[PDB]
Amino acid sequence: SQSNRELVVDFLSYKLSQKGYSASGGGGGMAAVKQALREAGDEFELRYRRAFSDLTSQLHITPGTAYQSFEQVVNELFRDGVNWGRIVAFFSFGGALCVESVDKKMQVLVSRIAAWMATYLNDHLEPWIQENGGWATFVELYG
Ligand SMILES: Cc1c(-c2ccc(N3CCc4cccc(C(=O)Nc5nc6ccccc6s5)c4C3)nc2C(=O)O)cnn1C[C@]12C[C@H]3C[C@H](C[C@H](C3)C1)C2
Repeated sequence: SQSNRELVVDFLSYKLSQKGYSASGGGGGMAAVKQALREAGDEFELRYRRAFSDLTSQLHITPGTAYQSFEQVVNELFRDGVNWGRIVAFFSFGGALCVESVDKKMQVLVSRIAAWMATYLNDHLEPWIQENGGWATFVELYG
């Protein structure tokens, strides 16, 4: 869905701006979802992320990295199944991959990482989200 691609572009633009990097991307039908995801991502990074293994140590993205290597690492998040906190961890992980790409003078990979996140989200997350209340459920549960 296009709305899911808008969530990815919004979250990544927000994370890049937090670190002082230029980005292209808060309105539309997904406005409340974008805001809740942005807040949940900040909350996850501040008090929850440190409790888990750093997934950026298992994935070193270069121009030769295939999407399947990204999927393999992301699959570690959803081992004991899918939940809203693991989805927030997924967005937070992609943001950190984009930040590292810009840090290592590989800004060209930012648009590829956004496409990979949208592919994983639509193929392996569009279905669980649909059957577990949709993004509307994430918004009233978080808010
Ligand atoms: C806190 C959490 C959860 C929750 C979240 C992740 C998770 N796990 C699953 C097993 C696993 C294995 C290996 C690595 C990781 C990982 O995340 N590594 C990462 N590295 C990096 C490096 C850079 C950037 C980002 C990241 S993420 C994880 C994460 N498991 C749970 C779980 O308990 O099932 C559910 N709920 N919540 C709480 C909460 C609280 C508040 C904020 C936010 C959203 C919502 C409202 C739920 C988290």
